Amino acid sequence: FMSLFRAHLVFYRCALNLNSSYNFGFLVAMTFVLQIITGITLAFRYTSEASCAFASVQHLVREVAAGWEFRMLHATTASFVFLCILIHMTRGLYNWSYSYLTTAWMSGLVLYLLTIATAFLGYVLPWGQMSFWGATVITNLLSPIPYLVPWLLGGYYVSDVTLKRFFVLHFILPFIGCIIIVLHIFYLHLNGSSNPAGIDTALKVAFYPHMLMTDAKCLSYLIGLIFLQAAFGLMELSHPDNSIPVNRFVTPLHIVPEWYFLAYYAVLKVIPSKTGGLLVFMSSLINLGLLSEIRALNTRMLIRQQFMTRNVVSGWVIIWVYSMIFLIIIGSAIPQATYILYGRLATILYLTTGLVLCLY
Amino acid sequence: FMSLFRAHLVFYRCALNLNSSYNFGFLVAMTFVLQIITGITLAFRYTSEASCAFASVQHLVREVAAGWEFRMLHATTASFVFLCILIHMTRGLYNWSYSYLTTAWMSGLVLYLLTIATAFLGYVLPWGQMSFWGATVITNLLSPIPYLVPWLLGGYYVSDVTLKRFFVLHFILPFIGCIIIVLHIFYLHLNGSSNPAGIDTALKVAFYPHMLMTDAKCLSYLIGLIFLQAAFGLMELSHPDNSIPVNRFVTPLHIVPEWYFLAYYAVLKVIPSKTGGLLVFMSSLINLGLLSEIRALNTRMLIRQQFMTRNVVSGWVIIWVYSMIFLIIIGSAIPQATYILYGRLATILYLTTGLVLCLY
Amino acid sequence: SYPYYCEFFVKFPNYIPPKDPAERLVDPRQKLEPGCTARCSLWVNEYDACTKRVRARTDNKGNCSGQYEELHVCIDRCVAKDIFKYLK
Amino acid sequence: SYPYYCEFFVKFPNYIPPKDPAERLVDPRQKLEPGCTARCSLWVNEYDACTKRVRARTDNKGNCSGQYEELHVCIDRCVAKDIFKYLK
Amino acid sequence: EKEPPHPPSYPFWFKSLFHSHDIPSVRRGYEVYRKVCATCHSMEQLHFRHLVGEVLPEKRVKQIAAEYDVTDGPNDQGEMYTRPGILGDAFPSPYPNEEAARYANGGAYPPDLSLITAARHFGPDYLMALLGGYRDPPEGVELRPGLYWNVWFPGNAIAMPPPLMDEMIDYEDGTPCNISQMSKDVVNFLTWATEPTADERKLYGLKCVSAIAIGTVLMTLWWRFYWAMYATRRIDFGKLKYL
Amino acid sequence: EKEPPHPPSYPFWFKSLFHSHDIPSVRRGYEVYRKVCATCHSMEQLHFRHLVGEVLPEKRVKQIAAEYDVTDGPNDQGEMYTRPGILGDAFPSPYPNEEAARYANGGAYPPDLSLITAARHFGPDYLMALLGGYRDPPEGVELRPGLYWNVWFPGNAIAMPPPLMDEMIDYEDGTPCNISQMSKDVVNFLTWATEPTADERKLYGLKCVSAIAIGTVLMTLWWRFYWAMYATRRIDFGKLKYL
Ligand SMILES: CCCCCCCCCCCCCCCCCC(=O)OC[C@H](COP(=O)([O-])OCC(O)COP(=O)([O-])OC[C@@H](COC(=O)CCCCCCCCCCCCCCCCC)OC(=O)CCCCCCCCCCCCCCCCC)OC(=O)CCCCCCCCCCCCCCCCC
Ligand SMILES: CCCCCCCCCCCCCCCCCC(=O)OC[C@H](COP(=O)([O-])OCC(O)COP(=O)([O-])OC[C@@H](COC(=O)CCCCCCCCCCCCCCCCC)OC(=O)CCCCCCCCCCCCCCCCC)OC(=O)CCCCCCCCCCCCCCCCC
Ligand code: HEC
Ligand code: HEC
Ligand code: HEM
Ligand code: HEM
Ligand code: HEM
Ligand code: HEM
Ligand SMILES: COc1cc2[nH]c(C)c(-c3ccc(Oc4ccc(OC(F)(F)F)cc4)cc3)c(=O)c2cc1Cl
Ligand SMILES: COc1cc2[nH]c(C)c(-c3ccc(Oc4ccc(OC(F)(F)F)cc4)cc3)c(=O)c2cc1Cl
Ligand SMILES: O=C1C(O)=C([C@H]2CC[C@H](c3ccc(Cl)cc3)CC2)C(=O)c2ccccc21
Ligand SMILES: O=C1C(O)=C([C@H]2CC[C@H](c3ccc(Cl)cc3)CC2)C(=O)c2ccccc21
Repeated sequence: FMSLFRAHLVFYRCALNLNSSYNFGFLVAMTFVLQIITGITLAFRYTSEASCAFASVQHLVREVAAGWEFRMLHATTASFVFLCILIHMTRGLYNWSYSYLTTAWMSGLVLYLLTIATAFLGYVLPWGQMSFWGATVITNLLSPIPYLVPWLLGGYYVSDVTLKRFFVLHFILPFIGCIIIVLHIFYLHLNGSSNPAGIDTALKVAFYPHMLMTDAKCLSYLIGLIFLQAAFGLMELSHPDNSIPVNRFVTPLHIVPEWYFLAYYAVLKVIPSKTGGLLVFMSSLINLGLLSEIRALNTRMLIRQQFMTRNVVSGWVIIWVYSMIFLIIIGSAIPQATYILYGRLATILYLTTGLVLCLY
Repeated sequence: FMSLFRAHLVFYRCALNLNSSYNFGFLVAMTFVLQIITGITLAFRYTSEASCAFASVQHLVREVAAGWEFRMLHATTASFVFLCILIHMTRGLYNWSYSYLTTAWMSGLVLYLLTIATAFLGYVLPWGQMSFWGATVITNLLSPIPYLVPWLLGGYYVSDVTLKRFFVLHFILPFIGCIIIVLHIFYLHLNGSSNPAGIDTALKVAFYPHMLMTDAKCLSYLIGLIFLQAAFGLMELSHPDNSIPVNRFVTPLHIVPEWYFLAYYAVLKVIPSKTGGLLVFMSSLINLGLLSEIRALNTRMLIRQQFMTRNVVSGWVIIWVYSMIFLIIIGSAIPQATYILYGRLATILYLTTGLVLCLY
Repeated sequence: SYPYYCEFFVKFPNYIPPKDPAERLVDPRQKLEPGCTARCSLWVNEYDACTKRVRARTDNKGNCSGQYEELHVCIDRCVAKDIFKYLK
Repeated sequence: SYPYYCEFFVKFPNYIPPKDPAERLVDPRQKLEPGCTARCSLWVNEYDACTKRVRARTDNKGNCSGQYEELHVCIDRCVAKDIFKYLK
Repeated sequence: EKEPPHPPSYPFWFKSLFHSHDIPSVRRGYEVYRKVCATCHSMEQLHFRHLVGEVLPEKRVKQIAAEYDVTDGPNDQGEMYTRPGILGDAFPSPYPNEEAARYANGGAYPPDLSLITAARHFGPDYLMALLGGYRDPPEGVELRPGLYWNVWFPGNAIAMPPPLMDEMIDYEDGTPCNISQMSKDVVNFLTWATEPTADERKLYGLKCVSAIAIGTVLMTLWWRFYWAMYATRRIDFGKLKYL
Repeated sequence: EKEPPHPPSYPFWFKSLFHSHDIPSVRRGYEVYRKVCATCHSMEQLHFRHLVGEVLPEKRVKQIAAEYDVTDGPNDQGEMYTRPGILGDAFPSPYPNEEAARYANGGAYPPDLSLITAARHFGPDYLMALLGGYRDPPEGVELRPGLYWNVWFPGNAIAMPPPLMDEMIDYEDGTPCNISQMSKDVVNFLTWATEPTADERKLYGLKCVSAIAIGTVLMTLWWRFYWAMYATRRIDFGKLKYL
């Protein structure tokens, strides 16, 4: 397995002009490994009982040596997982990477779905108000089929049984992640990476000396920033309301998911029919999947240059990003008619600019 | 990975005269896979709290559909894991497999150590009297080094913290098992299996049609027997005393480990010095390890035929087996002078007949 | 783990009716005990022997709990053969 | 999760000694309130306006909690600048 | 210390491989347990839910549960109160904690019987023997007050008084009461209570094992089918012998 | 519903990146909490162990704990009893259950303060504002009895009475007592109690971030070291130009 190590991470030859925007994959992998370490060492002292989970998490912070550090590293590294993934996705929307990296793009989408599931399962385990009512909402959202929801819950309502199986599932999924990562990289190195210029070039250079050092530099920056936020708390990434014990008969008066879930939340606020809601997610994900075979949707021969530099027309990916940010903004606010109106405007933009990527 | 599947499990060519005694590896692997399935589905409803673990295991049996079946399959398949492993080891002591399957034999030993550890960790999780006092004994046995025992316990005595980390460790170790199994098979197929006759032969035959069916037949028998014992309870494999809740200030009046641990227990009964006790285990395992390079311990050219058929002299492996069975017998009984005397006789036999394997 | 373990070839008695509806207001064991008492006579012999010797030795320490235990284990293991014929 | 979040470039006051040991048996807020009351006069204006109009409309529904809330938020946000200079 | 003796094997209806529990005996054993043994023991794992359809009809079980006061709350004022038991409640217990139980029983602790036959050697045979086992002391032995001699209890001296007495209880089916009969019926009841899923387990076992054995025959035939083609092969060196 | 206003930022000593907690303020806040706020609230997560060496000397903390009766047992008779508190015991609570707490407070539940500043927006600034916030109703609004108007509580109507009163408590260091001072000191105390590991966390943070930044400079230099050899390379086609 050493010979493979050398073939793929030492003698592998890249293009000279790979700048930082091509370093974020490595970064998400590293946040995965790190999150796994802190996960396992948190599991050694966590209690999976509805009667006492909350106090179990508080015991780590209050009465255990370095107890606070692992919880906070685990909490904060999640945000960086998602931030790095979104940068990593947008880079390849910008470049039209999926033109020839077909199966890599598919694998990517599967990994993103895995990550969403993993995060949301994690989000229930500390067992506060937000956890209980979030679980209630998302389980009610997948109700269309009889008996599936009491079965997956384990029970007529969110329960200790639900906590136990969420804990086991959150244990298992990351490692399935890892396996799919190996699959991802297989498809990638089958083809070879693209340039920022989107041309084919013979001016290649080996990995170990030049690109490995850039990977290391960015890694230093990321470790830095994680520790800064973890130790000092600069930003209010997580809302305070998960600090309150659960009550099964009273909701919290103000509700804000974790930031990486706000856009979705915005949709659930503005579309009238609940099924329309769910179908928007399904449709957008199907549209992203459809990009894998964009070469077939037209008989003009395709190029990877999108000529977005100096261009007054901008590009659909940029409009997508700004629409998504606008949806995050509206996600965060209270339900009111005007917020809903601009919500619907932004939603139409978000859907249309995704549909239109296929129309070259 | 399909091409590898075909190369190693379909077109791989064996010797014509491989009888059932060469089918038990496959069997232990299958008990591993099966034990993993039942493990995971038991984890979904188990509670890792000293205050309530016991009742958590009782809830599965009393109030859950098919609750009883998974617990009992998991409990009974362990015995078959160990029985198959011991048959599998004795076969290769009998044949002198380690003459040329050097690294396979080493890997085997590591897997057996892994299995012992896994089983013993499992044995504590139901949290009855025998579990608590067994954990106490084995943790006191590895005391020679300061602070290592309170550290590994987590605490000054066996505690809920100990349960939590035992549960996580018992979760993890089997999969490390699986990885080492892949390593095992690599070393094996690097060389190729031996015959019962211990000759080299060209009368080979492919695997898929002939030997695959024998594997399947034995698999049927084993599934049969597991279900027979699991559903009807023919043999008292496990003592009743783990059915009593724990008391930290009162021992059970009669003590009998699980059968696959009795021989070890016998030693701890009969050797006066505690360190002598531990050193006997260390020494015997080192002796078994030493067999990997038996070709070097002498300048006479070696053969695999031990000529044990019709032989009035028998063989050291058979004396080893009978000594071990005698030690199990004495393990089971109360501490009394005469049992200890025949214990010491059997112990001397067990040690000497292991030392002597190197003296060809 | 199991409540009990299966036994092969057990013999299950037919309920011998009492000859008088009043007949089993008294414990059926009393009707099986004499025979077994007669069968375990050697243990009675040894218990009485030990009783005598203990009462004699005069150094003021002795007991015959062993032989007593053996006597009653014998009697019980005899009674167990027929007791369930008289119970519903 | 955190008890608080860090704020950049905060200014920390020096404890202005009371001119009389008895001087702060009375709440220092009382000495900062007048100035801020004068600074937030537009909210007083609008609150009195709404009070008049509510008392006039005669259809018997109305209130001026909005403007009141704004008035007092203004006054408090003014007081917060100097209150910690008078506390140890 | 000593090796304790082993009890004789009684022919309980259940200890055959094809037999179920014997439900009339279970009813009578439950009646004995309620009237006698529940004075000092507990079964914390049992709820009345368990008796309907398996042993008793639902109506009667509700009426049984109604005989007890069970504590519940808090109420609007944060106080606790007592109510009549319902089908969903666990069996009641005579002592609030282990310390009180020991205080009432001269220091010894009456064990919880929810798993008693699975928590002793030879299970029901041991329990049947133990309930018969009370006898006078042997020559040379005397026991301190509140302690009794029993020929089947380990070390022979036990804290539980002689347990059974004729017509100390009565049966609703009409069966006559005596200590032997009560022994049999209560041992039956406790053996059932140790694992109510027994009959389900055994009836499923039978189907499973039978089908798997038929399987085994079929696979044996399939394996021999391929054995025979190489076991009967001919290999010649130099020239052909037979054809 | 409405968007509630946002509080002003007060210059608490701790909210700088280099500052610790301010321990005299913490002592005074603890004294306020004991004399006033512990009448209806609870801190179930705090034990007296937490105060020694961090806030108070051990001797004084033992003497504080001795002021309370704490329940313990069972004893030999299985009864419960009361004893003087010890350093190992958690803070006492005024109500036995949530139902009694609601019964005493007209239906509302006084929350446990063990994490209060981490369980609200703007934490200590919100709490400081709230304790100042009591005012007379506006024109056109009236509140039912046992309910009060506060300009910083969401929806403006709150069940907690006006909280503070001058010289309702007294200080041992000599500081004068008034509602503003009590507000500052108790908010300091509760902010500390929300996470006593704060100062450890920050002091470790500083070392970590500083060293990591120095790292980053070194790695930047190392990366440029290799950048320059290919950024400055010459490639010619056909014939050599320069040397
Ligand atoms: C600087 C950038 C930093 C990026 C960070 C990203 C975030 C990371 C988060 C996760 C953590 C990862 C950590 C590693 C980060 C990377 C590090 C790195 O190597 O950076 C390389 C980076 C750029 O390298 P490069 O080789 O040029 O990269 C290639 C380019 O990308 C060019 O590539 P290309 O040309 O091939 O293009 C491909 C394309 C590919 O496409 C993409 O990649 C697009 C991706 C877009 C993001 C999409 C996802 C978004 C998802 C939503 C996220 C929401 C978050 C919400 C957060 C809210 C926060 C409030 O990319 C682009 O098109 C990018 C161009 C975008 C232009 C946007 C222009 C915006 C203008 C804004 C003006 C604002 C004016 C404000 C005025 C205000 C007045 C009041 O260089 C540096 O950072 C240099 C080092 C600088 C160090 C300075 C340190 C100073 C410290 C001072 C201390 C002072 C102390 C004082 C004390 C005093 C005491 C007295
Ligand atoms: C039959 C054997 C079965 C083995 C089972 C093993 C245990 C398995 C446990 C785990 C479960 C696995 C399941 C699969 C098992 C394997 C199945 C299989 O394929 O077997 C093949 C097996 C043998 O095949 P093979 O090709 O000859 O094998 C090669 C040989 O091994 C020859 O190989 P080689 O020549 O190359 O030699 C290499 C060497 C390699 O070395 C080894 O492999 C040595 C391994 C030794 C074991 C070491 C580990 C021990 C660890 C301690 C374990 C303690 C356990 C404690 C258990 C206590 C239980 C109470 O092996 C040997 O030297 C072996 C020879 C040993 C000779 C020992 C002679 C002992 C004589 C005893 C006489 C007793 C007389 C009593 C008289 C009493 C009078 C009162 O054949 C069969 O079993 C044929 C099928 C028979 C089916 C019969 C079914 C009848 C059902 C009747 C029902 C009636 C119902 C009635 C109803 C009535 C209604 C009215
Ligand atoms: C109070 C008078 C009791 C009644 C009624 C019953 N039991 Fe009990 N039991 C009691 C005590 C104080 C003890 C302790 C004995 C000791 O030596 O410490 C026991 C013990 C048992 C046991 C344990 C036997 C063993 O080998 O450990 C059993 C199996 C038992 N008791 C069963 C039992 C049954 C079936 C009863 C109804 C017929 C019953 N007990 C009533 C106190 C009392
Ligand atoms: C009994 C007279 C109390 C005393 C003394 C203190 N508090 Fe309390 N508090 C009490 C009640 C009945 C309520 C419920 C209010 C409601 O609207 O339901 C509260 C509430 C609080 C809150 C919650 C504020 C929020 O926005 O949810 C806080 C932060 C609070 N109280 C703090 C607090 C402090 C610091 C006290 C000592 C100065 C204090 N309270 C005393 C009852 C009583
Ligand atoms: C990509 C990998 C992972 C991600 C993105 C992830 C995500 C999360 C998130 C977002 C939380 C919420 C923490 C909080 O709200 O404070 C969490 C908690 C938790 N995670 Fe994961 N996790 C990952 C891997 C793992 C692994 C591998 C394990 C164990 C083997 C694990 C065990 C836990 C535990 C025990 C908690 C509870 C934390 C607490 O109760 O305070 N995680 N995780
Ligand atoms: C755990 C999640 C992921 C990991 C660990 C990962 C890892 C990597 C790595 C190491 C690379 C090569 C170096 C680099 O580009 O930084 C890469 C490239 C790539 N990834 Fe990912 N990735 C992940 C998620 C995704 C997702 C969600 C997508 C798409 C939706 C995606 C699509 C791609 C593409 C298209 C490339 C190659 C682009 C090109 O060559 O031009 N990946 N990935
Ligand atoms: C070679 C593989 C394994 C072996 C030999 C093994 C062995 C054992 C043993 C001997 C017990 C004792 C059960 C009893 O005393 O009733 C046990 C219990 C248990 N095992 Fe494992 N185990 C294996 C794999 C696993 C795995 C992979 C998991 C989970 C991922 C697991 C989870 C458990 C649990 C939850 C229990 C508790 C059973 C109970 O409380 O009744 N086991 N195991
Ligand atoms: C989980 C435990 C184990 C598994 C899954 C396993 C699996 C296997 C398998 C599939 C084979 C080839 C087919 C067969 O021989 O049945 C094999 C062969 C072998 N194993 Fe194991 N084994 C295990 C434990 C051990 C142990 C404990 C030892 C030695 C102490 C050992 C030593 C050997 C040797 C020497 C051979 C080849 C013998 C020969 O070719 O003559 N294995 N094993
Ligand atoms: C800036 O430009 C680039 C940066 C790049 N950075 C990296 C880190 C790689 C890479 C990743 C993984 C790999 O092999 C592995 C697969 C899977 C594993 O498994 C797991 F889970 F990651 F540990 C480990 C190892 C081999 C190579 C690239 O190809 C790569 C390519 C370009 Cl163009
Ligand atoms: C009777 O005579 C024989 C029987 C034999 N039976 C078997 C089952 C094999 C065998 C096992 C595994 C394997 O490849 C694998 C490795 C590891 C895995 O991983 C895990 F964990 F097992 F699933 C899976 C798969 C390939 C081949 C043999 O070689 C074999 C050889 C002889 Cl002579
Ligand atoms: O009302 C909601 C709500 O709508 C969500 C939502 C956010 C989006 C989630 C989500 C949507 C789509 C995907 Cl692919 C993944 C997650 C589902 C739960 C919450 O997270 C929540 C948490 C706590 C209380 C209330 C709520
Ligand atoms: O006294 C013992 C005892 O001696 C062991 C022993 C058995 C052998 C074990 C063992 C020895 C060596 C190895 Cl490599 C693995 C396990 C260690 C614990 C027990 O298992 C036990 C369980 C419950 C109560 C008491 C006892």
